[PDB]
Amino acid sequence: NINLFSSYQLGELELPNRIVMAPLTRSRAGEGNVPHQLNAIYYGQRASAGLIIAEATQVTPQGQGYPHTPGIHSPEQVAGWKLVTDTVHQQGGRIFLQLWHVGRISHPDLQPDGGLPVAPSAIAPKGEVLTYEGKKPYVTPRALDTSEIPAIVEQYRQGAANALAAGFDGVEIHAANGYLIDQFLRDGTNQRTDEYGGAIENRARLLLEVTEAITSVWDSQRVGVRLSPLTTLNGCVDSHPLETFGYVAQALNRFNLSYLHIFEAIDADIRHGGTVVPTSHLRDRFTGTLIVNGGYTREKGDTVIANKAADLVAFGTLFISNPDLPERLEVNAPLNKADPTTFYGGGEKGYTDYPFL
Ligand SMILES: Cc1cc2nc3c(=O)[nH]c(=O)nc-3n(C[C@H](O)[C@H](O)[C@H](O)COP(=O)(O)O)c2cc1C
Ligand SMILES: [Cl-]
Repeated sequence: NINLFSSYQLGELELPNRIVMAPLTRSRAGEGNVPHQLNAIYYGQRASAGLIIAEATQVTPQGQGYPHTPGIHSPEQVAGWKLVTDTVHQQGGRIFLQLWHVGRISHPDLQPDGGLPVAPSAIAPKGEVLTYEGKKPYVTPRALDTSEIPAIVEQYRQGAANALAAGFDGVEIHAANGYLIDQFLRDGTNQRTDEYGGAIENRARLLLEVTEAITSVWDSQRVGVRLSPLTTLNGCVDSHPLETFGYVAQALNRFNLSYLHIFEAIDADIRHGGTVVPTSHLRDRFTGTLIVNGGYTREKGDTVIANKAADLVAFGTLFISNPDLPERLEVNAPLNKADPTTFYGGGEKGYTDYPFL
């Protein structure tokens, strides 16, 4: 008799429901990659979520991969995010910041001094990347030196401390979707021969060291980690995802985190001889709160919470188009249809103008 509307204790935070707004890049940052009042309105409109996870936000300038995503590395960015967290709190909500470093998923045109994007290994992604001059081929990223990995961890640590000064309730470490930490996790993108490559413990080392550093800034119950075991996004694949992600789920127990958040790839069942990483494997392996995500509905989300298969259910696409998604789900209202043409960039249209019930 728990469902999507049941309250939940997440550390010291009292969530009114089990509905989470998934992190959604909207590429609507202002000059200097600073959030602004329109962003504050957008998140304030969605404050009925049990928890909002804000869009991926680069922790350092080299961590940007797409034009006009917000950062959390400068004082102006902290002040713009404070507008957002002030508004969400005024509206009675709770919000965590998703901390990002895109690693190889970038272009020199977006990097300081026009440098190469950094990565575990020098493997160019396939296809094209958007720059300020339009789409261009990806370049081959530079493989970080072993001695540079502490600087990466320290960029995440500072990002987390800036998020604390911005007034967030917590942080989510983006270890999913083929970005930097995921690039280290997966053997398709990591062919290093130091203590950060090879065995799973080595490939997970960057994640674990970033997590340790961030739990020295935040109470650990305010730190979450997102994984996406069966995505193929951004050319980042593991050859043994059950072993890799099962190991990671158990290795994170040390830290007493807020949660583990799993994005279940939408094509996992069909773009496999079935799902090779059942979330139940990770649920067994991680001893804390589990957030699931990917194509959820009222019916699917109620099932997973009733069954104890997950504690929280995050919705991405439906929160783009339904600012009051919890109320709509609760009363079985119609749901507004999301318009992909306004997902990224632009202004209020397709962002703050989806109507309330
Ligand atoms: C426009 C858009 C932007 C996204 N940006 C992010 C992001 O910033 N961080 C992230 O971890 N996932 C991101 N995702 C993935 C979503 O959080 C979510 O996992 C995915 O859309 C599947 O959930 P859904 O079926 O409820 O939409 C994005 C998805 C969309 C559609
Ligand atoms: Cl602390």
